[PDB]
Amino acid sequence: PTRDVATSP
Amino acid sequence: PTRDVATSP
Amino acid sequence: KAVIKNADMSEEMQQDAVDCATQALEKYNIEPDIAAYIKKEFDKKYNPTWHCIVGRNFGSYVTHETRHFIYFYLGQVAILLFKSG
Amino acid sequence: KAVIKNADMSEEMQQDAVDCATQALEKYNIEPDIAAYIKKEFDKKYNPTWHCIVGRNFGSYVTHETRHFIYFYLGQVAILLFKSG
Repeated sequence: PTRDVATSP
Repeated sequence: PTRDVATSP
Repeated sequence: KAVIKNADMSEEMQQDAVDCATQALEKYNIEPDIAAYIKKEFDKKYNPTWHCIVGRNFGSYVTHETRHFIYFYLGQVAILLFKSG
Repeated sequence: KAVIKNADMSEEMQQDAVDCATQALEKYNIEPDIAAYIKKEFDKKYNPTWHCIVGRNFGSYVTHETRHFIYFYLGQVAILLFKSG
């Protein structure tokens, strides 16, 4: 049960 | 097998 | 005041996050203290293991349990709260 | 130019971390592209699941597998690399 995500400023 | 750690800028 | 950038998390768990982060700012000044306060409520309320990043300028690449990630702005502060492990 | 503030990992995995951040900076500008490059390398090299924050101003409170966490400055940024899940 998993996801890869990027966050940006 | 875990540790809680804080980081400061 | 809250601005949700990105999320994969029930709309009410999200409100919860933001309430928590509002509390955190009423109580704490410096990033590490805010983060540790948010993280601990969520391990407590929604089980471990959660992780919170608080700051005015960072990027990230993380892996989170499906349906447990929120990234938002609460003024000039950006909060990342997700669960992994 | 690496400066290792805090860590809980083998001195040899710290070097690796830094070499990987170094490579990351030779080919990326954008904080989330840097983070992801590093995160995916450590998943490859040391198995999942890693998380990486790249930022000029942040703090955090996270949980990590014992012996698998590092926070350091390289260039004009602070890197947090740790494994959890």
